[PDB]
Amino acid sequence: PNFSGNWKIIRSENFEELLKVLGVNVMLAAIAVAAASKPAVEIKQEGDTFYIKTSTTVRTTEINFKVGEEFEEQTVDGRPCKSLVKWESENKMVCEQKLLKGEGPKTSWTRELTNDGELILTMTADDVVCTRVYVRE
Amino acid sequence: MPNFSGNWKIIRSENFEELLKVLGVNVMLAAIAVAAASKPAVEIKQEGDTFYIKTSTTVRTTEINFKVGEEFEEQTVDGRPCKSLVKWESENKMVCEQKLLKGEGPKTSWTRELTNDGELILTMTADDVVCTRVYVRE
Amino acid sequence: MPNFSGNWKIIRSENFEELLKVLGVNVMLAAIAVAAASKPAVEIKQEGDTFYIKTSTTVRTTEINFKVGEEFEEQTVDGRPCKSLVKWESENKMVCEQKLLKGEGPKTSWTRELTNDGELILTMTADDVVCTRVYVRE
Amino acid sequence: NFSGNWKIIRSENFEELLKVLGVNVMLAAIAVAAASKPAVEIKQEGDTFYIKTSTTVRTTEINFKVGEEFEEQTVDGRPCKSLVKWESENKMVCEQKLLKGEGPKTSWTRELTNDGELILTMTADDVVCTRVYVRE
Ligand code: NA
Ligand code: NA
Ligand code: NA
Ligand code: NA
Repeated sequence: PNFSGNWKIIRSENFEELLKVLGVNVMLAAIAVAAASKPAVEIKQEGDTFYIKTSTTVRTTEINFKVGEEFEEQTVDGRPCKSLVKWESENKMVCEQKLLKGEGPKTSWTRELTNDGELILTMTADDVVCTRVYVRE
Repeated sequence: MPNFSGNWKIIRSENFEELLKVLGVNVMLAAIAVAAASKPAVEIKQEGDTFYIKTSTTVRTTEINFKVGEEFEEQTVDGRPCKSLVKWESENKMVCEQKLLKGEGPKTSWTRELTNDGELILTMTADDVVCTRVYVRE
Repeated sequence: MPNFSGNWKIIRSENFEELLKVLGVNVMLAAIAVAAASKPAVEIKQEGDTFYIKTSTTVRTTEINFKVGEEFEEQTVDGRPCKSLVKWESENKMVCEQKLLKGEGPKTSWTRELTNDGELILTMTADDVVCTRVYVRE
Repeated sequence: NFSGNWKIIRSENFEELLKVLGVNVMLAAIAVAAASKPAVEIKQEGDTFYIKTSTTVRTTEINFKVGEEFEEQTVDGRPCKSLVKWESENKMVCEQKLLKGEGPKTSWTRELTNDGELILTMTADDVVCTRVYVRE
């Protein structure tokens, strides 16, 4: 007998530890919120300081930042990043993100208040854009 | 007549997140992130038949509490709400039968045993299939 | 009496993949990899009421076929096996009702429409909630 | 002013973003590796191997010769170059190098035991998962 055969599994040991090292848990958690949940958003703007609370069935996310001051958040796929928001125009902010660890597409986001009373969030990865459009409750 | 034949390229995809949320895909993904993809650490406080279990992972800390012999609500490993009832099988082993609050699925259960060697054994069952987790005290 | 109290550290986790398979978690993850997380390209061949639809993504190429007015088996958008029946709503629009082969869930359906502007519109519904995808020819 | 309670009306093209991010690759790979019970067919012809891993969601086929670089995927679906060597008469070891990007150092081993078992190990940065098989 050599390796040739039809093999059936009797034991699978410690896969959760391997998935944890690979960051799969962080990706799953993040996509559960971002891709698979309908969000509701609460913003408190005090000058150029922002509180943004994103509520979903599975997670409530709160970020706090001041325009022009570096802060930490997660990318849309859950990776920790340093973020810096700047005004692009009077009604549009742009956030550049840098990964704390590893490599990946260049990610960013924008938030704009439109003339039609809408809030527009864009999220970019290497020039591919996702758009979310919100109206006041 | 209209001919759907072609090589089609996508220009827009709208509101998929709403569809996945009605389908419960968010709840399942979140639950699998914790159960399948995270190394857990477990804190138990037992006072007689009353249990507090805190399960810590990178992505979630879960706290449950129950009394042996009293129905309570928890979630299945895939995140479905269930009614649970724990009974002693023996002095050192508790068994939990689960019933879904909504819908149908595999029969699920769990057991927790404290061995004579001071190991904690969790089993989780779905129909014919059993998963085992073994823990030691820090 | 046995005391389960402690700070427990995991040493072994055995056979979780079996449990996830019985729970259908694999089928959900595979389906969401394609539907939620991939940009699709779609090839259609229509021969009267018979359709061949090939969906190409980074992770999978899928082929389905059906005949309008004949019950067939496919998967829901979240991967659950279903019985499907497509009917013409108009010359330009087909509508598909789905029924799960096992278990319960939101009522799912899809429609495919060819517009006068040469667009293909896919809608997917679950209970009150609609996702729309729009395609043009290459 | 951005202050308010905002309700979503449209979410557009998230699938395109997730595809750029490789989330599809990771989901597909874990559907097979973590969430499926595998069945494995091996054909060993000299030191040439065909390994077919069958699951509910995917059948995967690799072909390699011991000592010759080939391409496969890591456990989380990333394309890699692989090289298998004999560590011992009954145990092969495979080192992997990502084609693109950065990640944990990954490897796998396959062993035939004297008790008739097949043992697969898969490692990422010194964290090991083990699969044990017997002949059908
Ligand atoms: Na100002
Ligand atoms: Na486009
Ligand atoms: Na389509
Ligand atoms: Na989408």
